[PDB]
Formats: sequence, structure tokens, C-alpha cells
Amino acid sequence: GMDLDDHRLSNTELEQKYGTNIIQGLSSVRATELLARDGPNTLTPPKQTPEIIKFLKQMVGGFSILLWIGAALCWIAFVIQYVNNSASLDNVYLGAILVLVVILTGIFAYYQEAKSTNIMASFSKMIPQQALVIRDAEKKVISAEQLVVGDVVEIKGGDQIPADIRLVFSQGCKVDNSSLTGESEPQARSTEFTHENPLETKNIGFYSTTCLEGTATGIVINTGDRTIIGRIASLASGVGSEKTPIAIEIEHFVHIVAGVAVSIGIIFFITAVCMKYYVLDAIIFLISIIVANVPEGLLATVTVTLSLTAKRMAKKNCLVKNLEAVETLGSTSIICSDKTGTLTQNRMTVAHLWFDNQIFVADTSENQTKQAFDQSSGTWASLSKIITLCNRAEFRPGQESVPIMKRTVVGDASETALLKFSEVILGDVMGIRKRNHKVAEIPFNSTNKFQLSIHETEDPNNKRFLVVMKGAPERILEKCSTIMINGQEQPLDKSSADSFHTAYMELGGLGERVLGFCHLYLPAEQFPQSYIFDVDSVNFPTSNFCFVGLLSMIDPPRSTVPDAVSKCRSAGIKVIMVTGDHPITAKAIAKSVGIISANNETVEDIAKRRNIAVEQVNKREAKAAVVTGMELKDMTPEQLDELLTNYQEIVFARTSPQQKLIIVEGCQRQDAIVAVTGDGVNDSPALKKADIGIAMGIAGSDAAKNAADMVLLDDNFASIVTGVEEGRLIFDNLKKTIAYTLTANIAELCPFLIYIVAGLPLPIGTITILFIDLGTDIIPSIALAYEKAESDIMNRKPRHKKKDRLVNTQLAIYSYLHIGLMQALGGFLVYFTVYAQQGFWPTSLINLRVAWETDDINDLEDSYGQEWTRYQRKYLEWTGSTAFFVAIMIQQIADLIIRKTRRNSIFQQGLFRNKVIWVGIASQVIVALILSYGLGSVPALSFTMLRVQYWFVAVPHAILIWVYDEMRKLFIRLYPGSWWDKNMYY
Amino acid sequence: TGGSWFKILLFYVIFYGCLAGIFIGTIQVMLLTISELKPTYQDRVAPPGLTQIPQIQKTEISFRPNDPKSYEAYVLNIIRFLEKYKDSAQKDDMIFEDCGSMPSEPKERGEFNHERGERKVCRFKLDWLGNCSGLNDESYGYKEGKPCIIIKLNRVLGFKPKPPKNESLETYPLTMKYNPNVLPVQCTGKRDEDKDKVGNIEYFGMGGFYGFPLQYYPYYGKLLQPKYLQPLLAVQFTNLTLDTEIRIECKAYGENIGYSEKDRFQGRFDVKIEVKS
Ligand SMILES: CCCCCCCC/C=C/CCCCCCCC(=O)OC[C@H](COP(=O)(O)OCC[N+](C)(C)C)OC(=O)CCCCCCC/C=C/CCCCCCCC
Ligand SMILES: CCCCCCCC/C=C\CCCCCCCC(=O)OC[C@H](COP(=O)(O)OCC[N+](C)(C)C)OC(=O)CCCCCCC/C=C\CCCCCCCC
Ligand SMILES: CC(C)CCC[C@@H](C)[C@H]1CC[C@H]2[C@@H]3CC=C4C[C@@H](O)CC[C@]4(C)[C@H]3CC[C@]12C
Ligand SMILES: CC(C)CCC[C@@H](C)[C@H]1CC[C@H]2[C@@H]3CC=C4C[C@@H](O)CC[C@]4(C)[C@H]3CC[C@]12C
Ligand SMILES: *[C@@H]1O[C@H](CO)[C@@H](O)[C@H](O)[C@H]1NC(C)=O
Ligand code: ALF
Ligand SMILES: [K+]
Ligand SMILES: [K+]
Ligand SMILES: [Mg+2]
Repeated sequence: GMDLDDHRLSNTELEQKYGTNIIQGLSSVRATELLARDGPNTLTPPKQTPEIIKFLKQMVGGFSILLWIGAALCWIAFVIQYVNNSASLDNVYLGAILVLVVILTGIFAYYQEAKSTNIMASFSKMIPQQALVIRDAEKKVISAEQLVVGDVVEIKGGDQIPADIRLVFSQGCKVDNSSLTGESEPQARSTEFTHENPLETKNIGFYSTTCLEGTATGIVINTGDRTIIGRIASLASGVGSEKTPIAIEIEHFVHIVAGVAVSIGIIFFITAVCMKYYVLDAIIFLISIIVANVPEGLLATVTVTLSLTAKRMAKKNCLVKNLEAVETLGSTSIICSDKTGTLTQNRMTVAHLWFDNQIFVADTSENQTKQAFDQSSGTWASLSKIITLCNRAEFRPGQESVPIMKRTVVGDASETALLKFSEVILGDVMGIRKRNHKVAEIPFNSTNKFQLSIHETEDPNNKRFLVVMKGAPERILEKCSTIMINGQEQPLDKSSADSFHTAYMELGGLGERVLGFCHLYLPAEQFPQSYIFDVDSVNFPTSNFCFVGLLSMIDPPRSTVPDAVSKCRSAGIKVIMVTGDHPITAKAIAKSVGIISANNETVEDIAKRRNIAVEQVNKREAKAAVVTGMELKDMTPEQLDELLTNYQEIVFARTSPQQKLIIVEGCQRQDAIVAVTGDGVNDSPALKKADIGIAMGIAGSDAAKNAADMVLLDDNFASIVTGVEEGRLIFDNLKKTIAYTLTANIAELCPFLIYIVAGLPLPIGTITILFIDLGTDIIPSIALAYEKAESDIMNRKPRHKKKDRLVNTQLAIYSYLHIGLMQALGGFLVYFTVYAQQGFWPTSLINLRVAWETDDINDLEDSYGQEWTRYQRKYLEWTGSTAFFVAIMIQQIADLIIRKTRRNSIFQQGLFRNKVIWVGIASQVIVALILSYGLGSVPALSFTMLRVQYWFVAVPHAILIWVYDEMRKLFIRLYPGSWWDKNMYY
Repeated sequence: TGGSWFKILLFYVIFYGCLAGIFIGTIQVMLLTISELKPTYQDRVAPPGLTQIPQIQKTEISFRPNDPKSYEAYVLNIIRFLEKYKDSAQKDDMIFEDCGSMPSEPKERGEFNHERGERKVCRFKLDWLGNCSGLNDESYGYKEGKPCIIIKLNRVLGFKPKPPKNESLETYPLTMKYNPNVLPVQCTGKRDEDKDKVGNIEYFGMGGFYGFPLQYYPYYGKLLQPKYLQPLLAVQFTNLTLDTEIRIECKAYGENIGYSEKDRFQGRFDVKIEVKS
């Protein structure tokens, strides 16, 4: 409802506005009235449509409307026949089969469709139950849902904030805002208006976040869905009712096929009416047109191939929640990627350490066990003992089995990072810490800005007190007067200070937090081994230390992220970085993972290098762009569009959860399919808005996993690369399968048009072609989904979502007007062969069907003068139909062989390399054998047993199909861009 | 562009012309196999069907003798069929021959070849169809309660019917058989109810024999034997119950003759006759 915050207001005006008091809180008689007026502090669940309605919507999706019309026409034809006593139950069987086809395709489509899951349950780990509010000047432990605006609530370290509160009294309060920024770094809270942005003003406590430590008092300012997390969840749930690109392509293909069917139906219905035909023949012919023109089994096979690829991917730790998401990778133009936890290990580790005036680099992998950076020299043993001695962090016991880098440790980020580094390089560091009995004085403070500790060395011959003090590099330098170089305590001069400052600047220029380390050997003469120390700093020196080194921590990228980003960019995909972290760290991570290339520069970098101002330099030289949330919030959509178009390497830093969604929407309006990778609650609206959203398994939140279309169960971007490859392969194989099915559609359609025009006896029945659709052509179409790539999948650019369709005009015309007609010709050759060998020459069959189908005539005369009864005529008609069916099967075997490739040849692709195609060929042959010599041994469903020679009459036509396709692809290969690749390639 | 349109029309005209040429070439190569004298196979026609002349709609003959319009269609169909059996039509001696008036052996006229050209055909006289030739009674028996149907065996090229042997008494004896060279035909009510209302059926065949004489077989197939006349057997139901619909089944008998439950006209009739008062 309201989207503004009130943090510029002090206690008095807030009390006047919200009508409350800090001390007395609110009276219950007013608290309950306000609660009734506004509502409980609860998140409203979305409106989930019933599953039955979704299941029923699939019965009118795709080609189901045409099949329902066909079933209705079958019922009407059956009743017309029943009135006139000439009924054979064949239309009832056709209608029942069509209804069954609709039911099965609807079931498969329901399974394919993305499941709508609510996101409220993913916020249950947040959203506390009990709140410490004060009413009528006494504190009461009332539930969170009973809060209302104006109430005064206290928070304690370790609990969840009961609502969006504005702090009034705070005592060293720290909060974790990982749900708003994706960064778990503890944020200091106070009562001071610090920043213009409400999300970063340090005196606002947010609903569903956790208070790490301290104690704070505040006034509730937002309740329920009016809170930050409330709008985050509202965006995550409400938005996202869009179709996947493969769904759009399938819908376009269905539109093309339905248009063809309807146009031919109207035209040939007019031709039938004009040729003096009554109603029954016209409606039966329209039924035949519908049954021939609709691919009855194609969509279910599409779903089966999608599920096969989904389970193959799931075998590699890549969980596909939504089946259609297996294709969205591939045809993806832009990847908008979160940084922390997604491109980054979300672990704070040491990267660089500077000592002996030299900068050494340490390995930052999550599996590294030992690292070498010239440790044999001096000045490093002292540094390592400073790391161990001046470190408070402790492992949790019982973690011997788990490796070092995965061990859970108590402490802050820097303390744990130093502990992990020491435990890695030095080995067992608990024993060394145990040896030197540390004095109870270990002063650390948010204001002192240094960590101090005094230890006594356990060397048997030395037994000398050694003090260690670490902290911020400037506070470190001002508290020292010498430096350690090769073990010599050389005094720190002006040049040494300048070199230290240069190293500090270089380390800070990589987005690394830097710590200083120094020590001093307290003399035994003034500090014997019988001296007691006081925490009041009244008996030990806090100055004149010996500087040693400078370590820095980075929160580094994952091991397999840089090369995966490189492969994704080499596949033509733009990789955009959208993170809630600070700009410096974001830019450093982008350069480390290759999102911003080393050669490329940003406007600020160029201006600094040229010693000029940012305004002076034009912006065409800089190929990179780092954009903060403040800069983007003022940008109009036009400026955002120009920013996306002009720059190829873009980094958006310090972005709110709504700003990620805005960036995604800006990318999508560029006619692009965009993928979002995330692992946090703040990424959920962007994940749900994206065409495909990818979450991380180990590092991901429940909300991110629920909002995503895909989950990386092992946190590897190589899964993203393999998903792109698999999606592009799926697109190619879908093209092949669709062409293979359309060919059979036309091969089925042509006999009925010839039957209406020339007047021949029915070349093939309508029931027979249903066995083509749901019989011999089910397993070959699945087998075509197992084809390997004909070229480099990754070298190709992403396809344009508008200019590159799954089914284009070339595919449809080549399947309809080239290969389907050839199959019809072969079938008609076999049909005329069957009829002529029994007595009817081809010209005697023209305009014969009216007398042929007349039950009155039982002495119809053939070409030799013999007389035929009606049953013998219909048996010969069934035999011709069965021969036509077998011919279509043989030419579909040839079609299966030629559709194996779109440019290559079977000599190059390999005829026997894909064994699933040979399984499918065996399926075609076996199904035809069962339907001819099984069902057909008894005459049923217009099937009969054929003579052996009728199985091979159409073989040369199949060879001709193969030769024609081989020649087409050979000449496509020889002369690219020669009117032939443009007019004959699909 | 215009050049692209010209090329894409020329490709399609050439492609479709090539496809049509290949199709017609395959059809001609196939047709080279078959002959104009005899069919390659007789898997369907070999057991001949039995059909009647009036060519009725729903296996029903229904007429009122008072109204000539009721039986006019039946009579006209019989006239149309028998127009070629007139003595005027079979006058020539070059094409027709005066075959013996008593039943004889099947008359082989050589094997199926273009040699000897047009074969000769035996002539069939309407006089053998007494009460049903139409020579004396132009309306056959429809004016009275005497419906007349004419039975004919379906022409099958090179088919020689072999009459049933004396292994068993196939039905109630005809007592005038000449079984070596006569193919018997018997009409009886399908049910016991019809057998009590069918009446006295009088057959009319060549030589006074109740069936098809064998000197008309084999048939040589509309090329060697045009104007061939198949033998006929007139059947008349003199006394049948009025206003009742009687079911009649007529069968042919022989070793070579076969019957099918699926095909109701393979060697059998199922005709329904009613005569309204
Ligand atoms: C997309 C759909 C594709 C499929 C289209 C199906 C088209 C359906 C049309 C059917 C009409 C008949 C077609 C076949 C014609 C065969 C010609 C023929 O021979 O018939 C047989 C008769 C008599 O034979 P016989 O006794 O001498 O043989 C005895 C054997 N022996 C010679 C050895 C002694 O001969 C004669 O009556 C010859 C005198 C009559 C000639 C009529 C010519 C009509 C031909 C039409 C063909 C059209 C092809 C269209 C292709 C389109 C491609 C896109
Ligand atoms: C006896 C009966 C026998 C019947 C046999 C079958 C006859 C029909 C067989 C094949 C025809 C299939 C036609 C499919 C056409 C799909 C049209 C289409 O939208 O496809 C998509 C792609 C790209 O489209 P886009 O992004 O540029 O469109 C954007 C325009 N927006 C935004 C308004 C959508 O199309 C492309 O690949 C670029 C090419 C687009 C060409 C426009 C469509 C006209 C092409 C063919 C129509 C005539 C075919 C020949 C008829 C033969 C009669 C015998
Ligand atoms: C000889 C006859 C059969 C040729 C008929 C050609 C017809 C069937 C083809 C040619 C062009 C095709 C159209 C091309 C473009 C569109 C727009 C799309 O949004 C829906 C499909 C639709 C509407 C197609 C329907 C089918 C179509 C009209
Ligand atoms: C049966 C014969 C005569 C039909 C003749 C008309 C045919 C050849 C013409 C008419 C319309 C034409 C199509 C119109 C649109 C396109 C889309 C384009 O991207 C490639 C060419 C293509 C695919 C044309 C191919 C040739 C075409 C199909
Ligand atoms: C039928 O033939 C018989 C015997 O020749 C004859 O007596 C009878 O008159 C004929 N029927 C009629 C009414 O023509
Ligand atoms: F994990 Al983030 F922005 F880097 F939500
Ligand atoms: K179909
Ligand atoms: K999504
Ligand atoms: Mg994250």
C-alpha cells in the first residue's frame, strides 16, 4: 500500500504522528482497534488455482479442440447411419479413440506444465512467533501476528525482528540483512539518521531479519505485506504468469498446423458440396481431413523427450523442477547472475598477504589443503605465529571427518578466515595455541580497532614473553616504529612507510578487507616470568611494536566459475552481474571471474588513468559499466535500454530486490531470453520473472529453490554450460521430430483428396492412419531425440526468439510439399498394384466408388468381365488399405533415416551409432506385422493379410526419398549461400 | 525478387514433373506384369457369387398385384437384363453356335491366348425359361401372385463348376439330376416358419433340368468372348401366402462351390418376398 519510510523523524514527531509513547507503548483498547483496522502482522498467501481446473484446461490445449470436433462429427455420422440402418460401429470406434488421444495428451501436458507452488512456506524459518512488545507501561510477551503500527517493541541479540521498526534506543545492535542484500555481514544499528535510502539508514530494523547481538527498542512502522519482505514475497508470488519460449514455439507450430487443417477442410468441403455429395460423405471426409492433418502423438512424444533429458540432467546433480526448463538454457541471450553464494563461495578467505615488501598470493579453493608462497624464508614463521596466537576463533568439536575448509567455526569473518588459513598451512593450530598460555587480557573493541594479546613462548631455552597486536593497517602503522625484513628488525623509515601505503592501496584496489599484524618481544629484565598483567593496560606497553605483514580477505569466486563464465560468453551469451554488495567488491569479483575482461575499462577507470574528470571523457571508449543502485534508481527505462545495448560487460552493484527485477525486465524487453542465477531470498522475484531461474543447492535459500525452475544440487556452473548445450541440442532434435511427423501427416492426407476428386475406392481407411500416428511413428520420433550434434553447438550464437522459430516455413513446406507427396506416390503405386492383380485396372477405378460401395450390387464387373460381390469388393478394399499402410511404413523408415540429419550425411553421421533409431525401425516393422498377420488374420479394423510381394513394392520409392534428401544436403554443403542453402535448407 | 520467384517456380515445376514421370514409369513397369487375358490372382472372385436379376434394394421384393406401379420397376429390370437374350440378338452364326439342347461337358476352347482370337459362345434361348421368358406373358408372373426371379452365377474367368458327387444325399432328391453335367440350385425357406409359407416352387432351366448346364463353362473373359451369355435358371413361386413376408434362400451345390458366413451372396441368396392382397 504505502511505500515510504519515516526515519528522518526523531522520537517526538514520530510519537505525534503514530500516536504512541515510548515508555507506555499503547493501550490494549487502542492496540486491538488498530489491529482490526489494519490487520495481523502476517504474510498473505497467494491465490492458488485448483489443480482440477489446471488439469481440465489441458483438454482444449494444442490440437484437442480439433479432435473434439472430430469426435462430435463421428457421433453425428453414427446417428445418421443408425437412422438409415446402415451402421457399422466404425465411427464409434473412431470417436472413442479420438477421445482417448485427447485424454492422454492432456495428461502428458498437465505433467509437462510448471507447477504453481506458494512461496509463503519458504519464509517459515523467518517470521518469528513471539514479540516483546510493551503495552500500558508493562512489557508483555505477545505473539508477532498481534502487532500493529505504533507499538513499542524491544529486540534482543539472537532473535528475529517482529516487524519493520524504527530504532529509538539501541545498545550495540547488530543485524543480519541477508534477506534484503544477500550479504550476511553483520550491520551496525543505531538511532541516527545516516543515509537517505531507507534500506541503508542504520536506524530501521526490518521484519523477518535476525538481530545478531545487542539490545534495541523501536516503533513498528510497517505490518504484514507492507514490510520490505512483504513486497519481496508479493513480487515473488504474483509475478510470473508467462509462457516458456518452447511453449510459445509449440503454440506457433500448433497454429500453423491448425490453419492448414481448417483451410483444407473448408476448401475441400466446398468442393465436396459442389460435386453433388450428400451430408454423410461430406462429414466423413471432413473427419478424415481432421484425423490426417492433426499429429495425434507428437505432443506426448515431446513431453517424453523433455522428461528423458530432464532425468539425464538430474543424473548430473541438476534438478529440473519444471520440465520445460530443460530447453530454456540454450536460446538464452543474457545471464543475470548474483555474486555472493552464486559466483562466490560465500566464504570469507585470505587471498593476498604482503610481507618482506613482497605480495604473495594464496589459493582460495574450497578443497585446498596446502599452499606454497615461498614459506621457507624468514619473516613468515613470525607472521604465522602472530596469526595463531592473536586469533580467538575456535572449531566446534567432533569434526575430524569433515575437511578443514567445510568445518563450522565460531567467530567473525576475519577470525575464521585466519583460523582456516593457519589450520591449512601450519597443520594442527589448536596445540600451538594451547602451548603459549595467553594472559586473560585480550582487548578488542569496535572503537579501539586493534586485537591485543600477550603470550609467553614455550621454547625450552627462551621462555620469553611475546606480545601480538593486530588490527586496521593505519592503526597498526601509527602504533609501530620498525619493520621486519628477512628476520632483521630494521626500523621503519619514510620509504618503508611509503611502500606500506602503496601496498595497502594495491590491496584495497582489489575489494579486499586488509588487516595489519605486528609483535614485540618484551624484555625479561623489565618483565620477568613472575609478573601478573592487568586488563586496564596499566602495566604493558601499547606502542613501539614491530610490523610484519598485511593479509587481505576476498570472499573468493568458486573454482569452476571462471571457466564456465568464459564458456558461456563464448557461446554468445551476455553475462550481467547483478548483486547487492558494494561496488568495489562487485567490480573485483567481476574482473576475477571474467565478467569484465582484463582489456576492457570503465569510464571511472579511464578518467582516473588520464588524470581527467569523468564528465570530460566521452563514454564510447569504456567497454565496461559499473552501475550502482543510486545511479540506476534515477534512470528512465530509455536510459536503461541504452545502457544494456551499448555496454557488453555490465555490473549492477548495491541493488535492492526490486531493482534486480527491474534489470531483468529491462533485459527481456530487448527481445531476449534471460536466465537468472541466485541463491538468496532477494533473488526470488528475479528468479521467478526470468525465463529460467537457476538456484544453488548447498548455498541456496528455501525461497530461491522454490522460486527457481532448476536447482544445482552441487553448486557447479558447469551444469549451466551443459544445460545450454543440452537445450540447443533439444531444439534441433525437436525440429527433426516435427518434420518426421508432418511428413506422415501429408502422406495420410493425400489419399482422401484423391478419393474425393478422382472417385477411386478408398485407398486407406481413417482408422488405419491412427495406427500410423500412435503406432509405428511413436518410437522413431523419440529416437530422433537421441541424435548427436551435426556441428559445434557452442560456437553458434543464441537464436533470436522471434526470427528463429522451431517450426518455420521451410520445415513445413519441405515436409508437406516434398516428402509427404513422395510417400503418397509410393502408397498409390502399391494400391494400384494390389487392385490390378485381382482384376481392376487403374483406369477402371476412376469414378467407381459410388458403385463400389453400393451394397445393392453383387455382380459388379471388373476389367476381365468377372463379377464381384460387395463383400469381396470391401475385402479387396481392406487389402489395398493395408498395402497403403505398409507402404507408408516403409517410406517412413526411409524418412527416419533421412531426418537423422539436417545438413550432414549418414556416411558422416553414422548409420548404426544411434541404436534407438534401429529399435524404432524394428518397432515399425513389428507393429505392421502384428497389424497385418495378427489383427487382420481375422478381418477387423480394415486390416488383412498381405501377399509377401506387397511389402516391397514401395521400397524403391523409399530409396528415392533417401537419394533426394542426400542430394539436397550435399548441395547445401557444397555451396553455402547459393540460393540453395536459402531455399532448400530447413 | 523476380529472379528468385522465377527460379523457385521453375524448381517446383521440374520437381513435380520428375515425380509424375517416375510415378507413371513405375505404374507402366507394374502393368507390364499383368495380362489382358486372365487375372494374376483369383483370391476373391474364385468362389462365384449367386445373384438374381430384378436387382432389388434391401433383399426385398414387395409389390401389390393390383397396382402395376408396384411391380413396374422389377419388370423393367427383368426386361433390361433379358434384352440381350432375345432370339433376334443371338441371330448371327459367326459369333453364336447352336450348342446342344441337353446338358453336356464343359467346352474347352483352348487355353488363354490371343491365338484363335474371338472365341465362340453357346446361345441361350428364352424358351427354356417357360412362364418367365416374357415371350407369352410380358409381365412374367407379377400381375398374378406368381413372383419370378432369375438366378445367375457370377462370371469367373476360366471357372469350371464341378457338380456334387454321390457321396451323400445333399437335400431332398430332385429325382431328375443328370449330376455329371448340371450344377444344382435349390431354393427353400430360411426358417421353418418360411418353409410352411414358401409353397410350390417351379424351376425353369435348359433341358428341363434344375440348374446350370456345364457347356457354358468356362468363361473366357470379355475379350476372347464378348457377348457371352451365362446360363439362367428362372424360379417362380406360384402359391405363397399373401400379406406375409417370406424369407427365401437359394443355394448352389458342388465341390468347387463354397460358402462364407461373412459374405451372404457367395453361392447363396437371402431374398425376402411379400405379396400384398
Ligand atoms: C499427391 C497425390 C499423388 C497421387 C496421385 C494419384 C492419381 C490418381 C489417378 C489415377 C488415374 C489412373 C492413373 C494410372 C493410369 C494408368 C494408365 C493405364 O495403363 O491404365 C490401364 C488401362 C488398361 O491397361 P492394359 O489392359 O493395357 O494393361 C495390360 C497389361 N499389358 C499392357 C502388359 C498388356 O490403360 C488405359 O486405359 C489407358 C487409357 C487411359 C489413360 C488415362 C491417363 C490418366 C493418367 C493419369 C496419371 C496422373 C499422374 C499424376 C501424378 C501427379 C504427380 C504430382
Ligand atoms: C491439396 C492441399 C495440399 C496442402 C499442402 C500444404 C500447403 C501448406 C504447406 C506449407 C505452408 C506452411 C506455411 C507456414 C507459414 C508460417 C508463417 C510464419 O509466421 O512462420 C514463422 C517464420 C518467421 O516468421 P516472421 O517472424 O517473419 O513473422 C512475423 C510476423 N508476425 C509477427 C505477424 C507473426 O516464418 C519464416 O521462417 C519466414 C517465412 C515466412 C513466410 C510467410 C508465410 C507465407 C509462406 C508460405 C505460404 C504459402 C505456402 C505455399 C502454399 C502451397 C499451396 C499448394
Ligand atoms: C492449396 C491450399 C491448401 C493452400 C493453403 C495454405 C494455408 C493452409 C497456409 C498458408 C499460409 C498459412 C498461414 C501462415 C501464417 C499464419 C499466421 C499465424 O499466426 C497462424 C497460422 C497462419 C494463419 C497460417 C495458417 C495456414 C496457412 C494459411
Ligand atoms: C504446386 C506449385 C505450382 C505451387 C507453386 C507455388 C510455390 C512454389 C511458391 C508460392 C509461395 C512460395 C513461398 C512463399 C514464402 C516462402 C518463405 C521464404 O522464406 C522462402 C520461400 C518460400 C518458402 C516460398 C517457396 C515457394 C512458394 C511455396
Ligand atoms: C405356367 O406354365 C404352366 C405349364 O405349362 C401353364 O399351365 C400355366 O398356364 C403357366 N402360367 C401362366 C398363368 O402363364
Ligand atoms: F547474494 Al546477492 F546480491 F550478491 F543477493
Ligand atoms: K495425422
Ligand atoms: K522463472
Ligand atoms: Mg547470494
